[PDB]
Amino acid sequence: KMAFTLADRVTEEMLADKAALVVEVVEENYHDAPIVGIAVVNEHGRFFLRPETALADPQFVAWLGDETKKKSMFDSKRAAVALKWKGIELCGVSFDLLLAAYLLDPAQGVDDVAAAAKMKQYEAVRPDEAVYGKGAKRAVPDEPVLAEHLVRKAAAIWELERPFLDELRRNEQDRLLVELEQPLSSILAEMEFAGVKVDTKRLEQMGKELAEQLGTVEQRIYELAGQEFNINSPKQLGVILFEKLQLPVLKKTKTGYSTSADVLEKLAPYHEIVENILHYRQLGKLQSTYIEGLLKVVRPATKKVHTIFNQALTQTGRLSSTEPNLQNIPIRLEEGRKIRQAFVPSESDWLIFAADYSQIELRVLAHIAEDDNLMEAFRRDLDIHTKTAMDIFQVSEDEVTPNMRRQAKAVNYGIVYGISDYGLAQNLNISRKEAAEFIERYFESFPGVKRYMENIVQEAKQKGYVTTLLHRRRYLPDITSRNFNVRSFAERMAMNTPIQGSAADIIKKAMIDLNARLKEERLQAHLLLQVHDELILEAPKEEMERLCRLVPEVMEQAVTLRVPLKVDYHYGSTWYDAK
DNA sequence: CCTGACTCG
DNA sequence: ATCCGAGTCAGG
Ligand SMILES: Nc1nc2c(ncn2[C@H]2CC[C@@H](COP(=O)(O)OP(=O)(O)OP(=O)(O)O)O2)c(=O)[nH]1
Ligand SMILES: [Mg+2]
Repeated sequence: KMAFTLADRVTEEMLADKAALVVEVVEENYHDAPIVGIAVVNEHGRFFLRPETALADPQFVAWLGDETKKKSMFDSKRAAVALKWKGIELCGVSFDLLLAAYLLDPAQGVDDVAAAAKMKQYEAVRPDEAVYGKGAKRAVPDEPVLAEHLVRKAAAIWELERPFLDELRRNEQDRLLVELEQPLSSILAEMEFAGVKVDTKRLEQMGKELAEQLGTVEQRIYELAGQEFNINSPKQLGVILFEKLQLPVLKKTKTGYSTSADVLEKLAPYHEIVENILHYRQLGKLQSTYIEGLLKVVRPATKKVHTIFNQALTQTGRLSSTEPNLQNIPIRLEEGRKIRQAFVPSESDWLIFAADYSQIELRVLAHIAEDDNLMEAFRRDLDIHTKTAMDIFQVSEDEVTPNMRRQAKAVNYGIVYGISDYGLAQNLNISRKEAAEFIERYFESFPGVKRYMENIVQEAKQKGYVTTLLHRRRYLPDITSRNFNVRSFAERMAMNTPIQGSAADIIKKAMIDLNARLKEERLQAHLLLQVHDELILEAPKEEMERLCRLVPEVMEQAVTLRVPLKVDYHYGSTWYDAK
């Protein structure tokens, strides 16, 4: 049905200046993964190329790297990074169908071309899973079957571009695609390929010392319990706590007794064993995930880890980070924080530089809600996380520890994003009446925030979606639901999404601005990671002074709000020391 | 394979 | 019933 040339060699007509390009990587983690086939669709026709042929062809490599030869693709970051591992530069990506679909509707969870095509009732292409299979059965099919699939995906991209661009334009999201998400994709590609260097000697020694400590804590828990059991089994643990030891049952889930951290903390007045168990479960996660799990994914020759930043996953416009997740490295407890000493610069005499937006969603909220009490607190450079702390612990602005401030930060965001008196009461282990009284006084200090949250909920019910500063959108069909729980969740998404998503928009723009700046000043410094409202770079020790001005500046100037954006920063010999 | 742990923003 | 957004892991 669909005619294409199964080419044995690259020809001139394949190198047109506009094309849909497919560079197929079957493995989910595309780092150093095989490219199994290439397809090109342009004005002159449809072509399948063998990677061995095409990627060793100097005209084709030239064309890939030519920014004036425009390519339309699906998930160009995947292709760009796979090509980098093949030592080939990909330039000229002008349209990314994945990112287009994601902006039109993040809820569709589009993750292959077929799923994007479905959005415009385009059905002349198969889902990847149907072609490659799943799990132990996953495999590249016979060449003619593979070639047709890749060509059909290219043909789909070729035909779907205008219809997607048109709809994006109708939604005012065209610039969000072309000026924000697509340039960010190339930047993330650079960051993933660069990777972050790991001190495996240090990590392995931490691991050995952690194993000894675990055994010690383990034995202590068995002594306290009067029995050996699997502490890492909530089921077995529940039997020990609520049957053998007869501690009060505070919560159940569908599977049985809850042994959540919140529940165990509340049981501390009944038996000291619950504090030891909380400690054990923390240490065990450090070992399984941040020592063993991390060492498993280190590339042994370079000692680097290469995360994948999923740019088309979260419902709010944030990135996520996978395999490994480098956006959830411990920091809150010193015991875990020490893992960060194993993340080091990739060159000698280089340093890690970390910058963090201050009270970021509180600033964005002030701007969007136009709450005058709040817009003012930032014009007076107040720290609302700390003030809240002083209040909930009756402790004053000098005595507030980082930990207390951390807790207050969850209270602040909790309240603005719709926590109930019950939730705040369970969170601070205080009485519900007191919690309710606190929420009351909070919205008295910031009446505009309260008005904004009431108004954005009604607007969501009327329109069926909410939007961010740069026109990112989330649909919320459930919000007019007759069901209280379903409706309630949707209402709180209406309160939170515009704010968290606007904050995502901002740091994304900041990353693009920051890179352009690094280049024009010919600095060696480059981004390693983004952590939602943090940017982490590495650079020669001599560029620290310049970065101390460049980075906070670019991040603060990414957008202009009705309040000051404020960025905190540090650098040091390891990520840990960048404090 | 999911659930409930722990981790982060 | 009860702030929001994420990922990985051991146990089952
Ligand atoms: N709904 C919600 N969002 C949170 C919570 N913690 C963090 N976030 C979101 C909101 C802020 C954003 C950044 O995290 P941070 O810890 O840096 O919070 P921050 O407000 O910027 O504080 P800081 O001034 O210390 O940098 O991520 C939380 O407990 N609930
Ligand atoms: Mg911050």
